Amino acid sequence: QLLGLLGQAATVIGGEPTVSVEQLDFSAARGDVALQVRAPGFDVLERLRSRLSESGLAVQLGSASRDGSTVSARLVIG
Amino acid sequence: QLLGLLGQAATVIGGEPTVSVEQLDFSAARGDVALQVRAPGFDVLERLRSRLSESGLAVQLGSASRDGSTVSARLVIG
Repeated sequence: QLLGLLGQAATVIGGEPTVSVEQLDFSAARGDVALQVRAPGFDVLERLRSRLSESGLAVQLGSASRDGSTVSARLVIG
Repeated sequence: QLLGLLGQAATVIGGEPTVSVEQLDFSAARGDVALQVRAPGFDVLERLRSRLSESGLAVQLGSASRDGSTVSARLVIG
C-alpha cells in the first residue's frame, strides 16, 4: 500500500512550505518510507508529524537537532 | 518542486496494479527519483513509462530483464 501512502505524504508535506525533503527511500523488505527532512525549528517538525498522523498515516519522528538556521530529523511513514 | 512529482508518479503507477515498487530512492544531490519496479512483462513497463510521460513527467526506463514470472527494471523520474 506504499503508493497511496507516498502520494498522501507528499501532499501533506507540501502543506508545510518550510519543510525540505533532502532524501527519501523505501524498500519492500524494510516495509516503510524513510525521509530526511529539514525545517526552521522543532515546532514545525512536530506540526508536520501531527498533520501526517491526522491524515491517517502511521508516522514516527526521529530525533532532531539544530545546525545553524535549520533543524533536521528522519521521518518514518508506515 | 518534486513533492508533486512523487505524488503524481504514485498516482500514475497506482493505475498499473500489476506493477510493484520494490525500492524507491530520492536524493536532492542527485536531483531525480529512482524506482526499482517489477511487472508481469515488458509491455506493462512500457505502458507505465508512456503513462508517466503522458502525465507530464520526465521518465527514463532502464534496461529490463525477466526472472521467472516477472520482469524488473529501474525507472528514473524527474
